[PDB]
Amino acid sequence: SAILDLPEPLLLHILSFLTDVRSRHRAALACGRMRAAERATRSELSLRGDPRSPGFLFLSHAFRFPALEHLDLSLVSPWGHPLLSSVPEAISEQNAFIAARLAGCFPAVTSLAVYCRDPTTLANLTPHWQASLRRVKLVRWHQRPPTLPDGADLEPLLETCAALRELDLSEFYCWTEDVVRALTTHPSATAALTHLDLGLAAATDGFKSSELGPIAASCPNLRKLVAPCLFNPRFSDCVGDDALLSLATSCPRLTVLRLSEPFEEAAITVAGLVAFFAALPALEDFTMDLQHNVLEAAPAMEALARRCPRIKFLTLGSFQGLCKASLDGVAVCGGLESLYMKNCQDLTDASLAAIGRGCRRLAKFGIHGCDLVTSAGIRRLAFTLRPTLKEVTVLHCRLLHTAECLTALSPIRDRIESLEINCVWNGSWEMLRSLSLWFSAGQLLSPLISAGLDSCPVLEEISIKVEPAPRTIFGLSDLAGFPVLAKMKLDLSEAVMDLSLWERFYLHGIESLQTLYELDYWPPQDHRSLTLPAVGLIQRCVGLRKLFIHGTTHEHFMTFFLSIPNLRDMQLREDYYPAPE
Amino acid sequence: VEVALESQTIAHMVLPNVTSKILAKVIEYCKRDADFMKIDQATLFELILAANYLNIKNLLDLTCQTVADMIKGKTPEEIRTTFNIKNDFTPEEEEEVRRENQWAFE
Repeated sequence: SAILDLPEPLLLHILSFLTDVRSRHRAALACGRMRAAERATRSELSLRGDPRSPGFLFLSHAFRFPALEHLDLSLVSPWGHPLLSSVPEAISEQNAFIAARLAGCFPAVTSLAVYCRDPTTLANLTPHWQASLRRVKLVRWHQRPPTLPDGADLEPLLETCAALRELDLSEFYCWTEDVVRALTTHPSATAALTHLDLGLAAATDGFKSSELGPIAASCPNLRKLVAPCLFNPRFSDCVGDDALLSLATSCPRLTVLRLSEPFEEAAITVAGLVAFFAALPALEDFTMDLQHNVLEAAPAMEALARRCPRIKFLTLGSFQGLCKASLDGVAVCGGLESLYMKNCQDLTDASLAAIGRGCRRLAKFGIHGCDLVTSAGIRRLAFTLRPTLKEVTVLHCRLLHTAECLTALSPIRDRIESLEINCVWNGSWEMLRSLSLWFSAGQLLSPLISAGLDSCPVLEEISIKVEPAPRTIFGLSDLAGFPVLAKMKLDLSEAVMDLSLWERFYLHGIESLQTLYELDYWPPQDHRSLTLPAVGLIQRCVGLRKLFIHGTTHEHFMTFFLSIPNLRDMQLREDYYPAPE
Repeated sequence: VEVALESQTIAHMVLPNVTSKILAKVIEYCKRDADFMKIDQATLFELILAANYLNIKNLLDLTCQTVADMIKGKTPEEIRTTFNIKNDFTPEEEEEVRRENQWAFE
């Protein structure tokens, strides 16, 4: 064996490049030596099954990953249950053991993702990794236990983990109050923090100005901040110009800033943004995704280009007058690689032509709800940006219909890697790897293969999100043409037993997809439940290895394994607010 | 040749271990795509050994990356046949590995 003749360090080096989880698992089964090579070089693990069981606890000393940096415990069984909680003295003894075993298997964790139902989970795990742990992601879709003190959920992390730099509460439901008290009362931990995602499971009315102020003030070392904010000027505690300038002076190191308003003029003026960008020279990544409008925004965009030369990724919602060709506004930001524009009501073809010349480095372009842009605008842009433009998003633009939009993007059909469109019905896509499709309820998929998108030789993932006749089907079977289509997100959560007819409408013909490997399915809502016809149709997907339903099934989960020949990864993941038991 | 500084085992020298077949290809690499890796298996592993010995980090990264893709998407039996590996496990210690793997999501 020429591979096994190599010095062991080099076999390890080979294995360090193999990122596919299944391939790693097969390599480990090859020989005892590659087993050693795989275990010693695996960088990340998402833990499958129940670590409480003796089956995990009494695994070999060989089940060890000395170089594992990212451990994901958030997906352990049963999904979303308390892990290592305390809610008598007998239980702390068994919790200590389970924790110590995880430390044994994974001694070097620097990035942890966990389902944190209450602080005691973190209090149990963290002592074992407190010296090494730099990033912590919290996951909780269940309601915040009402009996907890403010900031109790983050208490164990800010006390113990002296290496902590990154905190990812994007999918962690708690109250904004919890985040404020915690981050304002642990200065020794909080002054070190560089990354902060405060999404709070997207179930918050946004952070208020008197909440954003003290968090930023307590974190002088922030470089990335992602946060929902209350931008609504009907309320006096909303994030305005003052909250922005304070954010910039409190965090003068911010390179990535992504603020969005949870779905009239905003309390944010152009002059306040000029002042804001003036204080943030090292800004590379800027998102302001608002429901309320920022009017005549071009001068602030020019100030952005002037004051923040590093600016690469721009996403703006409800910004008006971002570019008008009488180079103007956004078209002066030559450094841009990514431009996304939601609800720009005065963005014209002339604007896209001006963005085409000005923003030469653009690889990702997006317009959402810009109702003055035509096929001509898109045609010119896709043509001008041909050497670079690889990702396109066109959503809910009134004058832009799917058929003419796909023809407009033809200048780059052979180059485009990622597409996102909403379907509206009034040659090879050579590089198209990823597709996102948005539908109205009762709208057909079938005419998509006629409107363009006939052949997609490298398309491996499709995403379908929905925002009616007796025998008509949505027509997933029309994706059987796409030869390497393996992953699918079918999101019907916002589409609407009574639901059995809608589930059947959408899911019918899913069996046709010969090469479907991974399926993420979201059933329609009113405790979201799959109906039997939906179960019957997903059963017929013989190609499935991974199946994740978001909601529940009273139909035995064991039926799926006995149906689907090669199903391995299967879970019901109620990853929405608020989760049941 | 000049190009020599890409080998750390030369920048530290301010080669009786590598044959001319491999040294010429090491040299032809350092003229500074992946069609250079259209090489056979025997000389690929000789190129890995040379890249490490000569301490060319860039060459070593690419050559080992090629071997990773060679393992990727292959069943255990197919990995064994690709690299002429003898199956070193007892039925008991193989089902140990197979059981261990089930604790990680694919």
